[PDB]
Amino acid sequence: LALSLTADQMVSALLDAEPPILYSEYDPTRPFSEASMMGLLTNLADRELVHMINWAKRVPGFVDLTLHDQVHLLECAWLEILMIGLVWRSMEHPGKLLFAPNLLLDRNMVEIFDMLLATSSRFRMMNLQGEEFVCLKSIILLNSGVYTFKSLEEKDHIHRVLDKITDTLIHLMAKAGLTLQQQHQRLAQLLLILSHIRHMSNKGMEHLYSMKCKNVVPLSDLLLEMLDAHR
Amino acid sequence: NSLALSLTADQMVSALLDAEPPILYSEYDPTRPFSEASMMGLLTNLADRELVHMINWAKRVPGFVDLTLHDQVHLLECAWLEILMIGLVWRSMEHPGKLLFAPNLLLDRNQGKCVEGMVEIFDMLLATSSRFRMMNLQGEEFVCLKSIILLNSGVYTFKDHIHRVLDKITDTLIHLMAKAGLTLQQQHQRLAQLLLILSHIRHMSNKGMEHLYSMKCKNVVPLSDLLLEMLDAHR
Amino acid sequence: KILHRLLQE
Amino acid sequence: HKILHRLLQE
Ligand SMILES: COc1ccc(-c2coc3cc(O)cc(O)c3c2=O)cc1
Ligand SMILES: COc1ccc(-c2coc3cc(O)cc(O)c3c2=O)cc1
Repeated sequence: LALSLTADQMVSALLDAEPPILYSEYDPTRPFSEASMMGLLTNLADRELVHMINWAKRVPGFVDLTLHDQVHLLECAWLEILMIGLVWRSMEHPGKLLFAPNLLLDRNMVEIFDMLLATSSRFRMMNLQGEEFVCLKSIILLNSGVYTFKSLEEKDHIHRVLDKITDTLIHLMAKAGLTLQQQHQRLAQLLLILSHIRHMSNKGMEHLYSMKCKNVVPLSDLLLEMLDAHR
Repeated sequence: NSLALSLTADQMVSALLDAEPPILYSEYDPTRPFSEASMMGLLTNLADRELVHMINWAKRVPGFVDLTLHDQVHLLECAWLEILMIGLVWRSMEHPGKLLFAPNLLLDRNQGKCVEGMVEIFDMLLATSSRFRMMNLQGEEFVCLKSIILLNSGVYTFKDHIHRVLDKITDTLIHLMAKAGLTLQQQHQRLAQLLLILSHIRHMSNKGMEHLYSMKCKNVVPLSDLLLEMLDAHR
Repeated sequence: KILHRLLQE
Repeated sequence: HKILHRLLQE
């Protein structure tokens, strides 16, 4: 069913499936330590995960996969998806990360923040479009665990869907009036960012793991299980 | 103002083909390595020698020497293991199920078991190699991707220059696929497939870097100071 | 596995 | 005084 969508139907499906922006429990009148502040991020990420799981079901082609493969894709991609959502909604807040509408933070854990800030700056100087963003996010879901799985039929369906979304990105860029050279260049610029997002995710998963070991920042049962998937 | 941007596509391809480093050999012992120490001994010796060639390859990538020495250092520090890995995957392409670390060092996943964590990186490497084989990746395409890794992987931990050169290399990749007769749709689909693999190569480098730092703390093998400094840059 | 069953319903 | 610094200067 996914393979027969047109470009504009793909974008609509993806736009319609967008999850909500949740609030944090941040209270400016309450003092926070680095501990409890990090607890605000992990508490928020846990609640976003529930919405991400139900958003993933609405990504064209996702539920055509075995439950085992859906599990694997989300385990591999969850933090990348949280991060790209973060940098998207931080775009118009230069120098800050809008984790929630009530939680807008500056660099003032530090290294990851600077990377997220650099990525959102990159999105801003590219004038990343909302239609392009939902395409990238779906690409990460389908792409990030595909080479870590006949589970060979499954991989092939994923490749066809990913090609479909490439077609969709190009269609968007042609509609925006880009020359063909510009379409290819922007397509490459957008996909190279996914390498930086994968990098940020790996780094954060390592800091998440040590946070678990220190046992000072609370981590939900779902977050620990996602974390264990990365060993 | 960079000479890289004034190159034609065929000139960019020729600069990159001619910059290619050689395929180095491992030490010529006829024991299939089957311990952590012998495996890690041969691989870190190999990486150390490849790193010296990589450094002189990078200076021949058009646009690289137009950067300051500090930006050159940062890009190489960020990218070196990705670059080692995509080279490995490329020369392993014609050897399904095997990893050609060197013409006289062909390993399979069964040997990845002897080092803690390497069977997972071995499995990933093999899967990337197989994907490259199934796409019929060409050598001209391979050199463009390796240069993309060099300029891209540290670019956002910094600007316009690197991005213009990255655009130049995209032009060159498309040029190669049009010269090979691909339709417009096949061109942009293929460009996307290749670049998405760079996400996996980054993932493998991040995982390998962890296990390399782990092995460094286990003091299993003396690491060269050069290899130590390249690893420490990620810590 | 929490993720497995959240995906199921 | 990184070695990479030296080697990049040849
Ligand atoms: C300690 O390192 C870390 C580990 C995890 C995070 C992290 C926690 O919740 C998030 C929620 C989002 O919506 C978007 C995000 O990007 C994050 C994070 O990045 C942030 C820093
Ligand atoms: C213990 O962790 C690790 C992780 C990676 C390596 C390793 C070292 O030398 C290499 C040389 C290559 O040409 C290609 C490569 O891919 C590697 C590695 O991957 C060695 C030990």
